[PDB]
Amino acid sequence: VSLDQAILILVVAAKLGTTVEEAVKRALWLKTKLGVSLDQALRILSAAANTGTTVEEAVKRALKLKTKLGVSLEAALAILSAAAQLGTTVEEAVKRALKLKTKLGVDLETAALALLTAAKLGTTVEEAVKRALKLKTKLGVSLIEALHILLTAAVLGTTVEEAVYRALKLKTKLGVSLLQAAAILILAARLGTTVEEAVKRALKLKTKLGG
Ligand code: HEM
Repeated sequence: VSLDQAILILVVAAKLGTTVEEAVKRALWLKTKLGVSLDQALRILSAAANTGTTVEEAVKRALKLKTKLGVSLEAALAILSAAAQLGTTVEEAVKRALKLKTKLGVDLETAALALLTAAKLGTTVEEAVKRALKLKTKLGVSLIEALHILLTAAVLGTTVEEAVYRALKLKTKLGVSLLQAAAILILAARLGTTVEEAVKRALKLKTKLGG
């Protein structure tokens, strides 16, 4: 596994409340039974947690949405997640996502990520997008990267500026990417532990899984 995948396995284990070995085995099971990538399997597990449904129910609803709309599995899972976080129906979340996709000129997955991030941050999606675009221009990151920083703030419970501070510090101290730094910070929060412990666990899992 890559460092990204190792971190995400641990995040989704924490989100589902399973053991780490159980998360790994669920991800490989989804790969085999559905023919999806590891990343897609992890997105399925994450969306199951985001929506409070069983993995089976999340897959059923995602495949239905993906087919009805003709969108990516990734986009469908993000929309399901946004609907649950917003406390609304899938149809309502789709309407919001299509509006945003049109206004910004982004793809549906990005729009859904923005809706999810804003709901978790406790802000309107216009305010979240404004802050993300400020990060994009000032830091030279992508919109997707900026939204993950907002998501980090949302999970950690800090201002965006503070999440930026912490992620850039980790980036420089560890030589990781910005997305890796965000994800480690999220992991440490979801584990109730130090960043040092989170990093240690990600590296040990990666070694246990082959390096
Ligand atoms: C650049 C392309 C990427 C895209 C389009 C993308 C998309 C997404 C989307 C749609 C979500 C929300 C869905 C969910 O909660 O299940 C998400 C959440 C997240 N992503 Fe990404 N992502 C990308 C890269 C990465 C990378 C490289 C990492 C790690 C190194 C990462 C780590 C995370 C984490 C930790 C979450 C939050 C999970 C949680 O709730 O704790 N993402 N991403």
